[PDB]
Amino acid sequence: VKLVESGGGLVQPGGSLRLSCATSGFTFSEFFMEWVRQPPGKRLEWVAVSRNEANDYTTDYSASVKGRFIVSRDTSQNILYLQMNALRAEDTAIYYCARDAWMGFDYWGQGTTV
Amino acid sequence: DRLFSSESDNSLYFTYSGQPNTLEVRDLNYQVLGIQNLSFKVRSGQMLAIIGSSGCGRASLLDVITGRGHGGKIKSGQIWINGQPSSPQLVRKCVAHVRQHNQLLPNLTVRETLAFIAQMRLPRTFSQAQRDKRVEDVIAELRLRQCADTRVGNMYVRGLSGGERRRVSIGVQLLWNPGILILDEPTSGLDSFTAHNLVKTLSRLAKGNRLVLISLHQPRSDIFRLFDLVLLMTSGTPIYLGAAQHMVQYFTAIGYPCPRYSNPADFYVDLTSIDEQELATREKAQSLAALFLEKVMPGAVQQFTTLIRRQISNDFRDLPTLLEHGAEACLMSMTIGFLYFGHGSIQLSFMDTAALLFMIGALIPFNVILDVISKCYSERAMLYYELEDGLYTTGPYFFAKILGELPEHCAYIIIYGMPTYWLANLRPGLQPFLLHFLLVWLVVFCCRIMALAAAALLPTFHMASFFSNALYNSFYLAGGFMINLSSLWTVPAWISKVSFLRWCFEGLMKIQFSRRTYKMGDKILSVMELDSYPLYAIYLIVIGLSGGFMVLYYVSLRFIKQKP
Amino acid sequence: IQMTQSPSSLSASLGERVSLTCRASQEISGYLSWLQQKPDGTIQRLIYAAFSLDSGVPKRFSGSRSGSDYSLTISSLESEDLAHYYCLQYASYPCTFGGGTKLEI
Amino acid sequence: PHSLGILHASYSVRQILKDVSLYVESGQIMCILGSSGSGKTTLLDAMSGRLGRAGTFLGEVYVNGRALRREQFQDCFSYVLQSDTLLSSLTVRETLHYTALLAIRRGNPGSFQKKVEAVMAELSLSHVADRLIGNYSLGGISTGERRRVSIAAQLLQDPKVMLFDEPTTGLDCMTANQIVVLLVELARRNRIVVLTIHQPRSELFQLFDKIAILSFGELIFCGTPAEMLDFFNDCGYPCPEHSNPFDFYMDLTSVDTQSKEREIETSKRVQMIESAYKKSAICHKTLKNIERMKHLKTLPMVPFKTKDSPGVFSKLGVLLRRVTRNLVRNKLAVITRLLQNLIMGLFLLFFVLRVRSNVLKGAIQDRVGLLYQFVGATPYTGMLNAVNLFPVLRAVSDQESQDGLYQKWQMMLAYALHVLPFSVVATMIFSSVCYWTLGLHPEVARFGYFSAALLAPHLIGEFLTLVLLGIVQNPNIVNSVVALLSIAGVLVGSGFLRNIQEMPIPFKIISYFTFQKYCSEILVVNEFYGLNFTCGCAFTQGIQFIEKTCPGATSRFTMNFLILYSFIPALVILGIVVFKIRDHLI
Repeated sequence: VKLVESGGGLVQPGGSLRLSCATSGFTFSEFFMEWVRQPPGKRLEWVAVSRNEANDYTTDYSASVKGRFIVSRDTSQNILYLQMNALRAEDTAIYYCARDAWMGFDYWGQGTTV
Repeated sequence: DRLFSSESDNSLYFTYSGQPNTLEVRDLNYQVLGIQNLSFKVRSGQMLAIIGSSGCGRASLLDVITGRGHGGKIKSGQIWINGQPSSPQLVRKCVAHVRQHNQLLPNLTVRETLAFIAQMRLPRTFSQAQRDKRVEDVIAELRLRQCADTRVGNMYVRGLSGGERRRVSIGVQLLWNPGILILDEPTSGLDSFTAHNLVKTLSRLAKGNRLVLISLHQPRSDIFRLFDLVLLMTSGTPIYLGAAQHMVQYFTAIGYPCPRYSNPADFYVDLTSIDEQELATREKAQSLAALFLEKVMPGAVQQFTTLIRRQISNDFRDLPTLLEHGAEACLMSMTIGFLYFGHGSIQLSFMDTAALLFMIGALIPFNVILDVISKCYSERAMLYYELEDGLYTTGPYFFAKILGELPEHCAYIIIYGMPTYWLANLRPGLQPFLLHFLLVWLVVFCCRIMALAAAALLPTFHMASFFSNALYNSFYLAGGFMINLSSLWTVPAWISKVSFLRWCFEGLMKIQFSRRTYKMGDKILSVMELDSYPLYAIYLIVIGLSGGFMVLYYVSLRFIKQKP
Repeated sequence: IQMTQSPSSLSASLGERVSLTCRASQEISGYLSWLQQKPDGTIQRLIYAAFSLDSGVPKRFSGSRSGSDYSLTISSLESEDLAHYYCLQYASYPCTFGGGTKLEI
Repeated sequence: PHSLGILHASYSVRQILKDVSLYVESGQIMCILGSSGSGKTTLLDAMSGRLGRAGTFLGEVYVNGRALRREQFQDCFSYVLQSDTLLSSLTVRETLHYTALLAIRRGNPGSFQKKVEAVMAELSLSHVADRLIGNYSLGGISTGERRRVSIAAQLLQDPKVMLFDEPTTGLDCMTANQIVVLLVELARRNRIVVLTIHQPRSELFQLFDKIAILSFGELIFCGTPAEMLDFFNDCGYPCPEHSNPFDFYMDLTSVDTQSKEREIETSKRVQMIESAYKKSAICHKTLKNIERMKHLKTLPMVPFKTKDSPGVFSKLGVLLRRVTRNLVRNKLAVITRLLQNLIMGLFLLFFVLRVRSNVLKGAIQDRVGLLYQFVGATPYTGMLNAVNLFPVLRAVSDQESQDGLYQKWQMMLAYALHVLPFSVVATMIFSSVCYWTLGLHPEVARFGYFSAALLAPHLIGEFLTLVLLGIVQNPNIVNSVVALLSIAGVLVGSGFLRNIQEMPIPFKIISYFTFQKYCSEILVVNEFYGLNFTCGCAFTQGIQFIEKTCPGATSRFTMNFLILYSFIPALVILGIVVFKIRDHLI
């Protein structure tokens, strides 16, 4: 199991950015997909979750980014995507790509500075 | 929808992987209320809610759907489950039933009983890690992680809430991953918010490629709003079948509009409710029913081990019951000791010692019978439900119950026999004391087996108690201390020949008066019939009686149903 | 559910037995996980369910529970333990994290 | 017209009621809703004046302008229970006549019969006036008919303000609707009806005149359903179409005890609703109407009940006749009462069947066993009969004593008076059947002495079981305690198998307070006096066994008989005290 994050850079407030989370070493259609961020001076905070095929690929967001962030997954390439809108105001963090949350946060990724 | 809890998780952690299950009933006509021309077809992923008169007397509609029923048994239609005709094996292998009354041990936590049910349901091929993963997925699916270590105790105990008890029951009935789920009044006696949460949980379970059937008499507004499929059943005949949100539209189209600020379900139930006036409302419901049709592993040893472990864990954690048992045992022992106190200037006579032995033999069986009857009737319903579910075939359950009662029985015997042999100043020594202890233990065990058989033979608590008291009186009068054991013509002689109290008294007499000559031992043994059987013969007779009572109890468990 | 982890900072040398304290606002029935965020950025879970260990985790890490206070005991500390630790709960939605502890040599 | 006024009602003994203010007038019916921990039952009991002695109750209650004190609540406010404890072996007409005789005292039964007929015609109960109550599942009257009979019995006292404790819970939909319609009609017939419903239906919204909602004792809303909908719409929570506004408003003013945040949210919502209601004009209009009715001096006097305090002997005789008619109309009760001792004697005869004359085999041992069985079985049969027949009468007395009809000690005295002759006849026939068959010293004097010595302990045990049932609610614990006490008595006090002359001092002192010792002494003096024994062998005559068991019993036979006969009034006084403390500790 290997998680690689990509898509970090310098953006303007109110713009748009899309992150990439590469999945390899496990079944992408049988496990969940979590997005966890980390502010430079705060604790970890869960952002969104991408359910598996058993939940019809439904999405869910936290009470702080509900409506501005859009997470999607590619089953053909096993790559997770996260469309971020109205960022650079407070959503600047070290966002990581996790695999499972209900079964313990295991097999974390690398994280990129957005 | 906005007044209830909204901070929940809409994820499904334990879904059903396999072919979609189908349930199709065609022209169901039940007889002894009055189901006539019942037909519906549901598939996996839909939640069918049976509102209205969902019962036909003592058995609901879901009972006759599964094949059960307390009333009549004649059928006039066809039931197709997954493309196969109705049969007990199919309903036991694929269909799951969740009764209204829960069956959970109060002395056990959620995780313990869940692991026990998973071990008794999953085959022997699944390793312990797979069972643990299944238990964890079942816990996370119903959001029972905040109470996995808390006890599930019923009333008079702390335990937990009623909704959590219902969730634990659902998880128990859902551990083996059934294809069709059936619940009878799940929101009965629960809070409004708790009922809404339970309805949401059942809807989420049905959404995961499953079939859930709910039977509710008077559903609330928030409960009816979340219904996927609804079936209006009034006096056995169906009126509407389809979506809950389209019921009002169908009633408006058929010419029955719903008034503003009025529940649709209650209005449609009380509009066609049968009361000269009984026949006027009967044709109204038949007209709506007729028009609706025009528009449309693991093994016996493993099960025995799991059962005995569960029984031991439930018994060793019942503090008040064991405390009161020890208290009454100590009270009886102190009474027996201080009443027949032999230490002092005046010693006991022959009649005094005989009465002391007879009381020691025939005073504890009453409380033993009472306690065993109470313990049996406190779990008869749970045992019947577990037998109907198909966990075990009551083969090793007898041995499991025996080996689970043996520790408590031995503890009670020790507590009752310790402060009684030294306070009464009986024959000193180790061998006679051990013989008396073993005889009392065997007699109390035989009485316990007799009480178990009497409880399993009669379904009524009062009738079983009366039969046990009659047997106790018959064995008490048959003793060799009241009627001299000589004035028995044909019936009392044969009654005493099988009465454990008579053999107990004879053994106690032969042990305490062995070659003893007291002033006013061999003369009283000669004039009575106590010398006709040696000690080992009495022990063998007691063992044979215990074996016969165990065989009778096993036969009653295997043949007679334990209907509550 | 708020996860208060104490202390906020800890400094010790190699060979001593260090223990981190994490308290939950509610009852999680033992559903707690421990993370290890290396200074490079790669995070790796060490102990899940506060009782078991993950694959590839050394046997020096152990988890205990005393009432409502979870403790992560680390004995025979090496120089490769300079990282951040965060305790989290996954028994109630949503899953919250802890304050964190910066363990330095 | 009459008017009920409540101002700042509060019940602490932990603040069950928090500033409760209600106002009802004649011709209107007020319904009160709430959750499990709402406290509507406590408010009803405080309005009726029943639970006001356990804890302090603040606030004033104005009726027709005059404020009633804490002692004028019972004779002005009627209360209908929910258990509905009625005698099965009684008709409606006889029950209503007994209720009218216990409540009203005018003279010849003609006026009482006319009043009963009028009350039955008011509630349409003439079709079941000559039918037994029985059980609804065994072929008797339905639950709705039982509730109607209870309402008629409560209206026999001619009240003006009625209270109902969940009259629709436990019934079906049609029966609940009929009960609601009947209560609305009774309220419209120049009366005040204040009832509470757990969860009403949808069609019961436009039938009531005022709807009240309480949350943990705090008044949430109370007013006209139209003004209720108007206030709920102006507050910012419009009721959706086809939503059963009753359940919607119950959930809107409820507390979700499932999480720590949802509970706080529901609490803040309830507080906001209560604050918006306190600043509304409906509460101001209610307070203005209450203040106007308080200082009006136009309404007539406070309407009390037409009941007058009757004589104690009259109530005793009425209760005696009632329990006698209830026992006679129940065949099973008298059958068991007259056949329990007979079955016991037949079971003993099936084993003994005869007594021989041989010291070696069955001379004294069989007689001692028979006497022990009799002494251990007669109180057992008495306790069985008491547990089988008294609890329903105890429940009826507990339900009828709170209304001021009669007392519980009078009911116990009537029960004793009606159980004396039946038990006497049962013991007499049992002794006539069994004592002559066994052949235990056949003689008329010995027969009468044996009859009395088996009748007195039976009554003693029955009265002890009655006392224990009056002091302990659960009949199973009472049965167990009575059985244990009888076993201990027949084991210690009886000198048959214990030799009291050698038992320790504490047991010897305890045996002096037990009737088993006197019974055993009487039986020994009656049996082993006029017969001899032979072995063809410790003893030879009966005098030796008498002197061995009880030496001075021959000279104290009369004293033991007097003690056994005087033990009954002591138990009667004990039961009287037990009931006089039970009617207060509840």
